[PDB]
Amino acid sequence: EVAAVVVVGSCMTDLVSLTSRLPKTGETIHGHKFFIGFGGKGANQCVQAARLGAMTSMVCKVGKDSFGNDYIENLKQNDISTEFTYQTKDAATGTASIIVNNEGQNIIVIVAGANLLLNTEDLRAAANVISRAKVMVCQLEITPATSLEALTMARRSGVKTLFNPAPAIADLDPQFYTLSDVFCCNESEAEILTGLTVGSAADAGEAALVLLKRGCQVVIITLGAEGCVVLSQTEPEPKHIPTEKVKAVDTTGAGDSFVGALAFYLAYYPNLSLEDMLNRSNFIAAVSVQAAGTQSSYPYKKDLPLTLFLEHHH
Amino acid sequence: VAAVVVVGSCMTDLVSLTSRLPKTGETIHGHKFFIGFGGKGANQCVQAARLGAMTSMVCKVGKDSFGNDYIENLKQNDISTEFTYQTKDAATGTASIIVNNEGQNIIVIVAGANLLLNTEDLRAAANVISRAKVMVCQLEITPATSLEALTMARRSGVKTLFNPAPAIADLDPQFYTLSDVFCCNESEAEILTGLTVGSAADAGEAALVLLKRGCQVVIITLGAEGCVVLSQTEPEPKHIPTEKVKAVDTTGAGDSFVGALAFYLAYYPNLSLEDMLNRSNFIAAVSVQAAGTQSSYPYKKDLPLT
Ligand SMILES: Nc1ncnc2c1ncn2[C@@H]1O[C@H](COP(=O)(O)OP(N)(=O)O)[C@@H](O)[C@H]1O
Ligand SMILES: Nc1ncnc2c1ncn2[C@@H]1O[C@H](COP(=O)(O)OP(N)(=O)O)[C@@H](O)[C@H]1O
Ligand code: NA
Ligand code: NA
Ligand code: NA
Ligand code: NA
Repeated sequence: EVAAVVVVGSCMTDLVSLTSRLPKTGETIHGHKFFIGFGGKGANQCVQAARLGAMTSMVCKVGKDSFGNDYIENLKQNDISTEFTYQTKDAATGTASIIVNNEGQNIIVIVAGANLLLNTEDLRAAANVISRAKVMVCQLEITPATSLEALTMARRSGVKTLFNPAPAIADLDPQFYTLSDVFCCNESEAEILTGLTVGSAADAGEAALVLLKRGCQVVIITLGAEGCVVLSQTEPEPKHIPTEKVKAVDTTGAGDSFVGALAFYLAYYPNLSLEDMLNRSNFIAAVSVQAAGTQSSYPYKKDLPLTLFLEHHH
Repeated sequence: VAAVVVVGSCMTDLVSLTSRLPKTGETIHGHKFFIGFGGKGANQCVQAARLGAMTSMVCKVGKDSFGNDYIENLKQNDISTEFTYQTKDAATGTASIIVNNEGQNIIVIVAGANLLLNTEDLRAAANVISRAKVMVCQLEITPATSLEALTMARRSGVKTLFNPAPAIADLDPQFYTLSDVFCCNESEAEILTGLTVGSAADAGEAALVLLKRGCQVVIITLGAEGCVVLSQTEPEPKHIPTEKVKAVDTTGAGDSFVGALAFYLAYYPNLSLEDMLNRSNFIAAVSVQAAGTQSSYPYKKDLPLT
């Protein structure tokens, strides 16, 4: 009956306008389509996990506005607990305004808004839900100090920590590394965090080694169509996990699918090998890249192969 | 009974403030976001309503959050929504704006549901239109629809107030002959006439070209310089200046002016035109003294009794 995956992080409303050319300074242009979507890394990861069958709770803060009420309703529609989804008069729900041209190039303006007002007192009220969970998931779209306190609470209670340093900041508090049981980022994030170039999968292996030695138990670097790379303290040699080639329609939010799937497996299938979790997580994320719309492309359990939810005797 | 009927656009304004504007491929973080209720049609309707006009807004929005919220905004300003349609086929119109610290911006408009307001939708409103005093249109909906709205008003003896905004270079000349009052700004007059409009004397000359295309009355708004007016009976340009004020935010001031004018045409038909425009200048100038477009439009109770 209790939540097994707890996500502390961000909800954002995505506001997207499609145009033929991007506008220059001082220009007014007309686009040909507008749409809304439910976004934010925290809520994206939570939604994927829930749709796989996880019992989830989303700890976040939105506005006391239309976007916020709508966000709450979106979480409820996906069977996510909103017990610790706070609303505040003091800021608008977080927004991501995105303008896209015909070649796929874009301009993006994020206003984090209510997400920055999720504070330490707000977490403390959730201590019980956090201590009874199997996994706690965080990112860097809320106040860093809040994510860091979340990771600390989870650790104190023996709860597994899954940390996604996204978007990445150059001079990240090293406590994030030592509080991370599983540290998962993409290629360009690994460039920012380590100062290294990441073109190939071999390069990603070297970057991942630097992050491992800063104190992470497990490091995973996602690589788009190349799948992912994993290292651990017990197995520090890079292990490249490729994925079956697919016609990518839209890769937006695929990383959040991957991480949400990974949370699902860490929580409900703790005995699987790590290599196995990542295969399944690749597969699920790859289903998401085959459809448009971020959260609306994340697959439900009922639409997936049944073997993704089986395990043999160990 | 409604005395002012507006056939036109409702848009949701989505505004993000940043320190610098973003280049191609950039993700940047702004420091504030806000929502506002916009669209020229609704803006003009709202100013007229706040002055005490009984108004009806004929428009189309989406069957979405933004649309429901728009309907509620109109109701909150005592506007009839009898002919505010909602459609599944498109989203409520949007204007996405990104503004830096120096006030420079990038804007992306998606007209959305506004372009689906058609001729059948207007036909149902024929009764409300024929019992009105004034009909107001702009160019943010399908031009053919505005043009039919003007034609219905004319047929029923209803006064037509047309605001060709944003302006198109090759405007159907039927718009000129169906306009009892034709009102635009400086840069719009440049587009419609091909002439330069730096001064108030230039505006007078541009206004004369528009008059000779068949308008009864031509008014050209001029920001801090007020406005210029000509008519078929008095074709010499008359410059109406306005008191200097510390402008906080001029966004939507043209829509305040036009809504005020609709109010006066409908409820004070005996005032001289010069008088209407003085009052309309004053009301619009109150609006420039505050931020927020519609929220800066003054109510009657907050205005001098005259
Ligand atoms: N083209 C593609 N084909 C198959 N799988 C893909 C893919 N692009 C992304 N993926 C999957 O999604 C994961 C995350 O990709 P990533 O590029 O890091 O996230 P993002 N920046 O696209 O939101 C990969 O590890 C992989 O499992
Ligand atoms: N700075 C200002 N001071 C006083 N009145 C002002 C003003 N800027 C605009 N106005 C008034 O509002 C009207 C519309 O200005 P205009 O510049 O055409 O509207 P807009 N394009 O800013 O929305 C003018 O006719 C004038 O009455
Ligand atoms: Na990611
Ligand atoms: Na997708
Ligand atoms: Na205007
Ligand atoms: Na204003």
